[PDB]
Amino acid sequence: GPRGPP
Amino acid sequence: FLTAEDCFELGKVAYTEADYYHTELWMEQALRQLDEGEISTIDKVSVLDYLSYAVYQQGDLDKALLLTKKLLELDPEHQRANGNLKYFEYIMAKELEHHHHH
Ligand SMILES: [Mg+2]
Repeated sequence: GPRGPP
Repeated sequence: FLTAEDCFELGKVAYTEADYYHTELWMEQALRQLDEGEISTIDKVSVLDYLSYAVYQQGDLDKALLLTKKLLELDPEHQRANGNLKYFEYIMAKELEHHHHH
């Protein structure tokens, strides 16, 4: 999965 | 007229509410102003970080990969963007594997 700014 | 920094702050508000369309509107506005050479303390890499995720959430995978590539040109060591690139490359390799077998 892609991870964005948390 | 709002500063790039204002637009970026607003896009972070949109993002924290999972309003990924408005995240795109604000972040793209911020990016446009920086590209015309506005003096600002925000950096393009962080703008692109939010923007790439927002565009992914909208289902626009081609555009998300493009933005991820733009981010990595500016910061080749970005850990998450590198992660995201590997993911997009995997999905694309599968699709191409499919077309070659069919
Ligand atoms: Mg859109």
